[PDB]
Amino acid sequence: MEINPYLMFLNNDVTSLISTTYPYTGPPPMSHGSSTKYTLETIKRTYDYSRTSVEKTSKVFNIPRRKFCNCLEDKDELVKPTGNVDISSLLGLAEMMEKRMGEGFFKHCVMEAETEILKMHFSRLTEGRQTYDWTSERNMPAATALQLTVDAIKETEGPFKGTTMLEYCNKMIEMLDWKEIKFKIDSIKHDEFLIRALTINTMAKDGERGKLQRRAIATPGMIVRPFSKIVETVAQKICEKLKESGLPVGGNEKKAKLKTTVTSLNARMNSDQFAVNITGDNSKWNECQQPEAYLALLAYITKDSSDLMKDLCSVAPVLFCNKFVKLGQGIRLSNKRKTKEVIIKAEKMGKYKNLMREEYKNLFEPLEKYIQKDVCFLPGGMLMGMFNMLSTVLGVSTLCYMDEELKAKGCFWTGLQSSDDFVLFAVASNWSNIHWTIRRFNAVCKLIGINMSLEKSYGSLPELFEFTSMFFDGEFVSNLAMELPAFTTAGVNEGVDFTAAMSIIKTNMINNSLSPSTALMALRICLQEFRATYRVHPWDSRVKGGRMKIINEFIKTIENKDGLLIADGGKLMNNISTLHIPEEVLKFEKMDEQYRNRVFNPKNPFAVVSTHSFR
Amino acid sequence: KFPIIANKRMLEEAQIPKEHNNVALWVLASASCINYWNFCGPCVNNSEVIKEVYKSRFGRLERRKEIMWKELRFTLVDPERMELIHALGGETWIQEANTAGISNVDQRKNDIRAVCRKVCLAANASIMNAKSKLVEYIKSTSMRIGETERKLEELILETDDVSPEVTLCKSALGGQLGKTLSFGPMLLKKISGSGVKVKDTVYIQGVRAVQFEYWSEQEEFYGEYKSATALFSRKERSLEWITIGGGINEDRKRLLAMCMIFCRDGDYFKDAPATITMADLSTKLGREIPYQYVMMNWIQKSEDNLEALLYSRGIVETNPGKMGSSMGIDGSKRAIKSLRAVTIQSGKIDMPESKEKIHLELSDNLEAFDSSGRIVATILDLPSDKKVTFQDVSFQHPDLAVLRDEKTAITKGYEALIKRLGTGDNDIPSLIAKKDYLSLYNLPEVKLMAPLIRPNRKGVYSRVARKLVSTQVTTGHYSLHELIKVLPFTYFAPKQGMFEGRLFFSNDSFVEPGVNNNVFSWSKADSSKIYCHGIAIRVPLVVGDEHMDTSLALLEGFSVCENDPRAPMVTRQDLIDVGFGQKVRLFVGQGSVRTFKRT
Amino acid sequence: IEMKKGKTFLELRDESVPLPFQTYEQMKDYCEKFKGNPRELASKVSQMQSNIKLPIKHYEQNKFRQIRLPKGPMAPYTHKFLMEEAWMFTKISDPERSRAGEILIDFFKKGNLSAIRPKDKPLQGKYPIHYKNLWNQIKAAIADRTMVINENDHSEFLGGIGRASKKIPEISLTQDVITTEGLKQSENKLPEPRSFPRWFNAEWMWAIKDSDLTGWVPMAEYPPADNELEDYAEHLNKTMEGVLQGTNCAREMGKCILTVGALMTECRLFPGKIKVVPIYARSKERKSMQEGLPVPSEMDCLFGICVKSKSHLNKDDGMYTIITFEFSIREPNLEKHQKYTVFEAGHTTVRMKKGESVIGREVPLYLYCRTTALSKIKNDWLSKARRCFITTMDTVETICLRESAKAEENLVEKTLNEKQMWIGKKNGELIAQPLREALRVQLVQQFYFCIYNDSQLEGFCNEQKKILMALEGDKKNKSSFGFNPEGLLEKIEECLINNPMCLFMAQRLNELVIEASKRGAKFFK
Repeated sequence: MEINPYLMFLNNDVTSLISTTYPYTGPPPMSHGSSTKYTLETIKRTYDYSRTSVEKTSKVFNIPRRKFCNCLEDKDELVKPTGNVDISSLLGLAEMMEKRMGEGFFKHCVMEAETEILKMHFSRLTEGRQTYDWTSERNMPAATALQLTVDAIKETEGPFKGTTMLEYCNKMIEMLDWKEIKFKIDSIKHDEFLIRALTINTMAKDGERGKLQRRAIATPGMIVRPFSKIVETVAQKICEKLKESGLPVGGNEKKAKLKTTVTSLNARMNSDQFAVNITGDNSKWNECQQPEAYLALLAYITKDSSDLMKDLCSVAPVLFCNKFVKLGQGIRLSNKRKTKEVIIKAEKMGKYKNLMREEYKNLFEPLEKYIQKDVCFLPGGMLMGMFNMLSTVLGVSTLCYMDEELKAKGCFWTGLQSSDDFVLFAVASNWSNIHWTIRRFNAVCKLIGINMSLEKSYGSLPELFEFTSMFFDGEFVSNLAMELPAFTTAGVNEGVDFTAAMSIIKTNMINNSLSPSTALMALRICLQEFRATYRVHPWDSRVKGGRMKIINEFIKTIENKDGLLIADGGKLMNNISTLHIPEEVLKFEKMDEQYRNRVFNPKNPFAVVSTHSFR
Repeated sequence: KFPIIANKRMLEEAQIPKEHNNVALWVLASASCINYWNFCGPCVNNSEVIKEVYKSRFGRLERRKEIMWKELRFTLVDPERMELIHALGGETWIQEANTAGISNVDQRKNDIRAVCRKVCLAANASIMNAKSKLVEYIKSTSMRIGETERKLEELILETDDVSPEVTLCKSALGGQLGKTLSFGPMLLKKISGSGVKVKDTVYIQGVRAVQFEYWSEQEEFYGEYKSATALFSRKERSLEWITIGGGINEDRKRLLAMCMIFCRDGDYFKDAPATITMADLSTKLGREIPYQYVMMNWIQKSEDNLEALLYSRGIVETNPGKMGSSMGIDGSKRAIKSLRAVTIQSGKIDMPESKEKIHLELSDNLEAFDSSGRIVATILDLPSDKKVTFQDVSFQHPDLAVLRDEKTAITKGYEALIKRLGTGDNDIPSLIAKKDYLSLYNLPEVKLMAPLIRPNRKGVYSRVARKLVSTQVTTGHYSLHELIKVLPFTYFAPKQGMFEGRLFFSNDSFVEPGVNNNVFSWSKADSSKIYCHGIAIRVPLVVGDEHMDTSLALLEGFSVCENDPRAPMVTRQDLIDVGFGQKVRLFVGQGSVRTFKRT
Repeated sequence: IEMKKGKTFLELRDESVPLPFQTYEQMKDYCEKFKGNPRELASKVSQMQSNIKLPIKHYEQNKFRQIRLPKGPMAPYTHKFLMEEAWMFTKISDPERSRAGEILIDFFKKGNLSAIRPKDKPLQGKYPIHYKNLWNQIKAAIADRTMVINENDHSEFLGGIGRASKKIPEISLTQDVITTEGLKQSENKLPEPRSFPRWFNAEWMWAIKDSDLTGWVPMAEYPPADNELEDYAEHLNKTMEGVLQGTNCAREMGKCILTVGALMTECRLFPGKIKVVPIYARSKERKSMQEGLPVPSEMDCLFGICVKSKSHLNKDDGMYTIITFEFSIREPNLEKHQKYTVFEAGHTTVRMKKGESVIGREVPLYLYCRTTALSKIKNDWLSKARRCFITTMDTVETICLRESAKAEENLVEKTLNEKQMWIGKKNGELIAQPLREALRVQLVQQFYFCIYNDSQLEGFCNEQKKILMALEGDKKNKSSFGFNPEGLLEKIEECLINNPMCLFMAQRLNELVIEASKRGAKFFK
């Protein structure tokens, strides 16, 4: 006998079993790193996707500045990626989108974003994935680097008493002009501090479903954080009104968008037209988005609004037009037998170029011009996982295009676009005009850097496609975005994690990523993960751990074993219909009054605020 | 070690000693300190404050507690609830839980249709007494329908809900019909035309032959499936044209296949598939089946058969101006290629109504006939027998229900064993006080339960059970619970062999002494009760100590003793080579260890 | 109110701007007054469309081709432990001694380990002397009731064979030193490609069988129920657990769980020390030898021992090393077992039924020694194996609701017992089994995903989706069209090297498209 766990694909569908093809969600044990070779390859491919050769020496650094925007050359072999943007077409597409949605559309959205920003407290910045300190020169949570920055301001030129986003931003601006700056002790001059502020660091973390292509996810510093948040807030207020924008949210709403799109399509065309779908996946979505075009576009948006927003929205873009990238750890030398090994940093690789291998040399000399100390002056591209909302706006602009050249032939298109993945729906009346329409779309996309892959985009008749792991079909829309918790990496308290995991399971059920039996199994697994993390077990179990010892003696004094907490030799009582309800609220009336009042004693040395927290 | 921080005065004011039992607990502190704080510490009364502050969560809990859970059903798409939409309704399934509204009519319709199906199926056990047994079942079946205790002889008529079973059972009552038809689960109706029956043959494997019937004239009909509608015309054993107005993929495939079978269009009515030749059984256990229902059943088995049937219908390339109204092999609305003589559209086809009532005539196979044949219903167009719990019902005539399963048999056996006690002579307590256990191995009830025992290895079960019984009687230490538990096995003769630790009935269930189980359970503080699949039963007697002595109900030739970890763990097999004055631990259940000593 | 401006900021803003504009004001004025001239834009897009040659194929005139797997020696075994060739001593479980440190000592007391004395010359191996002396040191440590190993000569060597050397400061470097030592950039090696494994199918088959012992993987309890939904869920969970717990894949999952759970504690409380850890598992029920029904039997099992080197998990991306000494009663073959040094350690006994008693037949015994590394992330990935069940459960319920929804009624038991699923080919003909029996194949597939996970497998799994979608389109007669198939085949061939899971899946995918060609028209032969 032989085995082939794919023959079940013959007499069955694919929308029901495709999920079995991918491993289960969780932390990738690959440990995808950001070494110097990978970073240098990234910078090289960035400069190349720019199809130009123009430059202009700067005045603040005495360094060339490849100006790859509106200067396309080298048209040959243009099916491969390009990054040179055209401002005329860009603004034209933006105007088309405005015309469709309405006149006071951008104005209304930017006004809403503004008013939203005004009442915001800078403290929000503490909510972030990770950052890069400009003083310790490392990666840390947001709160730490924020405290460092504020206390440095205190130590150098008195405290910052603004307590608001606008005062914070103006303080950052002012700091750009200080000649000397202090921090716990040492200080630095103007140029060094400027550089540090415009630095970026390559992070290895890439956790999600689909594809972990974020080997070198870029993490900026702290100076630019608030402006990035402002621009993203505006772009978000805009992306909500767009029908073909599945980025801001997913699941139920995403299916609503899917089915609305398909039904409107079917109801739009006539009996002679027949449509088709295509599943596309943009390649190099980070090495072809330039902040210069974003700057021009934000200008076009705020062109008619309060000058406050005009100046504010024009900050983060220029901060990204000039971005030094920290080259990773430098190469190493070694003798023939490898018994001895020297280690050198990045700043010194230009000092030993005669030793490095050819492949490593030819990949380093053309960039030696742009190196400053240990970093590389990347003037464009967009490496961070930032501006996803704004990039989505540009994609939606690409899809809302229509002219008379198509109308004359009786053809058109529409579709839906996430950050870097899309689905196209072409319409025509011939098995040839479809090709013409597709090529037209690819051309208009290449005009503004948004490219498309050829080895990862396929297509067929309207019934079948895919989008953000949601394999749509005539029915039986299948999702694959099943999330789950992880305690070991994020340990907080023995009274919060469980409620968070229950809420997560509830959400996953809403999004159709989980079904009743699957949800119950997932719950009984997450409970056990919780126990094993915090080293707690029931009373029935014959464990002998420290925490159990005392529980192994002070237990006979109680009868309401059901009312006990999981954190205290308890048993589970929540179920499908009791997820929104924390276990505490569900056992309150059942806990023996003694234990109850012994738990809810605000006169203790330390979601229902329990006496189970780990400050 | 002490990651958790704490306060200082708050600690001393509570008098929390470190290393209470070698646990430091701590400014810093451990996590176990919280356990020590919640198990022995100050007592407050702040419940009201907690409830008031967290009012939203406890109000959500209250609302939740204010629910009346209802049934659920698997199906598809053709504020207070937003808090629960995750658990209220998905996409393939849904639960009809309600809050305050009540109206029991459609559930009553489901109940009546289910019981009608049940009875009409039960009548399919003979060849001659069909109508008689049917009507007698009807007259012997009453129900507490809704709130009124009505009979099942007037509801079938007073009700107005077309169905194969309603019609098949009401025709025998000379009841009015509505000119509706039922070819399987599908619902049909005539529009125009008429014809006469004609016979033809069909081969199986290429050698044999079987006769079927059809119509030779033109006639238009209105098919209909769940979330689908259609119109079509049959002519000379073949389907001329057809149109559909209900847009769903699976409902359109199944509806089209059913209408094709109804028109007998296709070559599979000339020859047969190679799968049918595997059986060639167009017959029931002892009855005959037409070719149409055999073909249908062959469809229900797998969708590959459905696709093959649809391929039998010609497939062609769609022409311009028709894509909007074409079809695909999988029910796709439009496609470059479609099937011959098809037309898709939107909007359900309005169904006509016939205001002419009639009465039919039942046949040996209960098939009803109004006129010119034109079968309206039958048992062949029913689903397979599906057991479903019926409540608010009374069914007295034989064939009402088998009501015989090993579980129920065991329940009744244990009920009889319990009643035998009877607090009197020639019963369990009298034989106990007399120390006459041999008679226990001869009572009648145990002989009635004997058939429920695993036959292959009943001797060893009997040996062990007699050991336990005698050892508990002679000494006078016993427990009525464990006795009654093992008695049903003390009937056959004993033999030598290997025992494992469980006593198996014949339905693969089991019982084990010294432990609890779904089939048999009991506990102290409720010793007057004995659970049987959760069904609490009562003891005709009262006891406070007759059960308290279980030192001999766990093992055969041993007795429990005080716990001692020094004693070595053993299994049930090595027990044979143990001696006296030699303590031994042993598992008595799931993670339950106890010490034993011989005798 | 306004964003008070500095100076350097303004200079930057005026510097970084598009090409034709040299001041923020000119660009701003050009934007704020941009007007629409759709004709020039249409001409531009047409010009771009001309200088692009976007091909669009239909998979019908230009079909796919079979994938070319690498060539060379066969891919060897990779998982840390042994699955099919394993062996285990057993003993009764005591709840008062339920810990690794105690279980190992008890196993040693009855004296079956001390009797394991590997002879000097191995069957196939590299560093026999080090492994042998280290085994002697392990027995010595266990006898002394301390799991530590004092001498650091063998463990040090076998952990350092990968890389160990001096380091010269960059500041003390000159040109004469370089010329003297011949320093160069350390050449980077690549994994050699390997062939298709001819031992994977056997492992899969063995894994699907049902184990004599049962209850390997622990699970939590079941909360109460309040309606039909939760009751149905509980029923389904109980059915699946009862079917799966009894397989061998469950045995391996339970072993990974309980052993990695011990390594993660040794790497946390005794870093920088060399400890000894057992490779054990715990059972809770078996099948009677006289009856095919389950019977309670709580028991412990010992597959081997694993030593630990110094592990801090804060340097070298938290890589540490271990060394495994496992027991087996199946002699090795040179191809599948390449990373293993093997010996023959006396004999042992096998126990089997004989009428109403148990008997024992002596057999030889082998000891498989191997070295390997681990990390903090891999520990977090193996300990969380239970999730396999979840995945498998999801597939069951996709089939058990879709169907239940097509007919609009509970068909769980019916489909589980009737719905036939293709599993493989025997004698050039398909084989089918019920769903209740194919869950096993699903579970082993998910497990193998959890074991051989690495970047290669991610690339393969992310690419195969397109082939599967193309096949689905073929089934339902849709003119699937693409842009560059050969490019996709190359993307799939570049991620196929020295990973038996990826090579096995590639081979099986080729066979799948071949078998479907009898009903599809988009693939070569």
